Amino acid sequence: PSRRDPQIGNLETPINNSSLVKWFINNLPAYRPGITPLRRGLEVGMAHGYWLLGPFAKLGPLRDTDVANIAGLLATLGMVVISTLAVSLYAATDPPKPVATVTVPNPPDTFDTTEGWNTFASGFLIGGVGGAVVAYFILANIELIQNIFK
Amino acid sequence: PSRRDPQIGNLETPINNSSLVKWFINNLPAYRPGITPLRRGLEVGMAHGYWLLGPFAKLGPLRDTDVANIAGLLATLGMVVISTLAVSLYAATDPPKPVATVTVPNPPDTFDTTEGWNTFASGFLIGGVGGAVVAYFILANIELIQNIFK
Amino acid sequence: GQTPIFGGSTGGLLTKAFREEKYVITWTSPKEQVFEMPTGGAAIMRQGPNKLELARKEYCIALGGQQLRAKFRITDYKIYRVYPNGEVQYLHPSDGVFPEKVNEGRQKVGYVDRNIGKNPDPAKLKFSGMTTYNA
Amino acid sequence: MFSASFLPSILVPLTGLVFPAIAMALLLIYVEREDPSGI
Amino acid sequence: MSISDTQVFVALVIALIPGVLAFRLATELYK
Amino acid sequence: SHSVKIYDTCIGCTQCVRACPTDVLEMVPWDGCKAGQIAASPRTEDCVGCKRCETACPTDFLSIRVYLSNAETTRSMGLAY
Ligand SMILES: CC1=C(/C=C/C(C)=C/C=C/C(C)=C/C=C/C=C(C)/C=C/C=C(C)/C=C/C2=C(C)CCCC2(C)C)C(C)(C)CCC1
Ligand SMILES: CC1=C(/C=C/C(C)=C/C=C/C(C)=C/C=C/C=C(C)/C=C/C=C(C)/C=C/C2=C(C)CCCC2(C)C)C(C)(C)CCC1
Ligand SMILES: CC1=C(/C=C/C(C)=C/C=C/C(C)=C/C=C/C=C(C)/C=C/C=C(C)/C=C/C2=C(C)CCCC2(C)C)C(C)(C)CCC1
Ligand SMILES: CC1=C(/C=C/C(C)=C/C=C/C(C)=C/C=C/C=C(C)/C=C/C=C(C)/C=C/C2=C(C)CCCC2(C)C)C(C)(C)CCC1
Ligand code: SF4
Ligand code: SF4
Repeated sequence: PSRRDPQIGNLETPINNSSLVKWFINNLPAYRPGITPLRRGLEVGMAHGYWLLGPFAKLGPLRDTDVANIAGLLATLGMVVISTLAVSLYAATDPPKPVATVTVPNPPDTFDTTEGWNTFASGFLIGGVGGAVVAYFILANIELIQNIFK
Repeated sequence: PSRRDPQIGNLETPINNSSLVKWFINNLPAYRPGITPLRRGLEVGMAHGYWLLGPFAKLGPLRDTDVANIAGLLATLGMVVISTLAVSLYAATDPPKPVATVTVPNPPDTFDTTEGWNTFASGFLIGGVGGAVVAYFILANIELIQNIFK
Repeated sequence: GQTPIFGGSTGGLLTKAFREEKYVITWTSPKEQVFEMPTGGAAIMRQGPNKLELARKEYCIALGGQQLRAKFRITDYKIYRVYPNGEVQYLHPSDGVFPEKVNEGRQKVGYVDRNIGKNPDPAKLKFSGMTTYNA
Repeated sequence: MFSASFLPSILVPLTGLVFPAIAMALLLIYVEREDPSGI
Repeated sequence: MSISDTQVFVALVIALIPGVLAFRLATELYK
Repeated sequence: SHSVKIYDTCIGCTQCVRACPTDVLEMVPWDGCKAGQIAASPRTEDCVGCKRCETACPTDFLSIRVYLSNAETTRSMGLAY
């Protein structure tokens, strides 16, 4: 029982049409309705900039030096900057076939437009910086649990 | 060969109609299309608040004291605030001849309207604060290059 | 409206074949037997109408040439190109059973009936962009 | 070092990194231009 | 012996004569 | 797409028209030899470059040729995607 025709190159395997997964994928900030592209950018930046600093925080060539925290902070700062650069220029050259390939039962949203992409990139920048600083604060006091010692 | 008539008070000197300059002036955030007035305000604030803190940072009457960084920060904060105040009241009294003098071959954008001006001022405020803090961070660790020592 | 009995695959229609073009084929098969499809699959047809949707101008003509008339002798199949707007083209069949040589007078656009011994030349044909035909 | 100034310390990165960056960015947006104008 | 700000000088002779001269000799051929 | 080239040596066995899977040939009425109908290319735009056709041409120095051009597209390149 395919989506619309059993001869199309798609299959109804219980991993791409399971109710659990479709609910879990629909409400993501990339698709959940009732929001603005601004908030989408904010949240995606928050998340990614909140996790994309560890992978080199204690892993960088300055791994065990007494500064590496702010080092990883600066690194992920530049990282999110250049990522915003990339997405912005993609928007700049964006509009051949101004769509996104749709497989979710509904269209995602009107988020699919140039200036929408630009605003999204701005919100991405803001949220990414924010996630960066907040992760740096969580990690700042190595004693964050030592004061609790629990 | 004037723009439309050789008797008009305009001249085709190769400084106001050079292809380089027209490309460089068209794509500025004041004119480049495909964006919202919001982003315009954001970017202009970013730029100006990012440079308009040095001119008194080490130049103020507290020039060589051990605090002058945050001093210049507060100064440029108040500065951008009162600038936003000025532009907002200008918008408040704005609409005699609700246009801007046009010399770029095309009209700039629909940015020319009261509420547009207000939103622009808000984005200006946000971006200006942002540029301020980010410049203060670049300048915070005097050792920003000393750690690199390159 | 008849389509053969198949269990689904993974190589059917794509992001182009509904933004640029569609292909369809149909005939009359008064029997039901197992057959093979070029995207892979061994299935059964049904009596009379046999409608099938596809994306390439090669799977269809392969079915029409080798399967239908060379094995099942069926020869009443339309093959239809479809535009993005949903409108259709009727290229072939244009000669009934695609014999490709029989008619009482035929079309006439363009002719070159000349040997090769006198060929176009680089230094003689120059400062323009015509091809190897105009003498 | 010698009698020159800091310059050989930091003038490689912008030529090494940022000038290639703008080069390729401008180039890419150039290779997608509309018709019939292009800069 | 070696040199001084005079090297900032020899840098200054460039970026007007050779710089935009080569710029024009490039942009002549209609990008 | 690519260009097709016809000659006079078409005996008229018509093995090429039954070989091309791309519908780019037809035997238009001729008079010269016993053929009376010589092959030609009316529908070049669907040329593929397989050139299975002249391999089906038995004539000495096979009567058809294909000049493989440079103005390719999604049709001449043959993509399902
Ligand atoms: C979604 C998203 C994203 C993404 C983004 C995008 C998608 C972008 C991308 C983009 C990109 C990533 C791009 C890139 C590009 C590349 C390039 C642009 C290349 C380069 C080139 C070159 C280098 C050139 C060459 C040349 C030429 C062409 C001519 C002659 C000269 C030379 C040879 C030089 C992110 C991650 C942010 C995040 C999440 C979300
Ligand atoms: C388990 C699991 C998983 C994972 C997940 C995770 C683990 C997640 C995470 C979680 C979390 C938990 C995270 C997140 C968080 C975040 C945060 C928390 C952030 C925050 C930030 C912010 C909000 C910021 C803000 C700001 C800004 C933006 C600007 C200014 C400043 C401020 C600060 C205000 C998966 C998927 C695989 C699935 C399976 C299971
Ligand atoms: C665009 C822009 C801008 C600008 C803005 C504006 C345009 C503004 C304007 C504003 C203004 C320009 C204002 C002015 C005002 C003034 C005043 C208002 C004065 C005062 C007066 C008086 C003092 C009075 C007198 C009197 C009377 C009349 C009566 C009796 C009593 C007395 C004697 C008191 C900015 C830079 C921000 C930024 C960038 C962009
Ligand atoms: C004002 C001033 C200053 C500044 C200056 C500067 C920073 C300079 C710059 C410099 C520069 C800015 C330089 C450049 C150089 C140039 C050159 C070296 C070029 C050449 C080019 C060429 C040779 C090219 C070629 C070509 C090609 C490659 C392709 C095709 C086209 C052509 C052929 C054209 C200072 C503070 C010191 C002092 C005080 C005052
Ligand atoms: S080209 Fe070959 S197949 Fe075609 S008519 Fe001539 S001899 Fe027959
Ligand atoms: S490659 Fe040969 S057989 Fe195929 S369409 Fe072209 S001429 Fe006909």
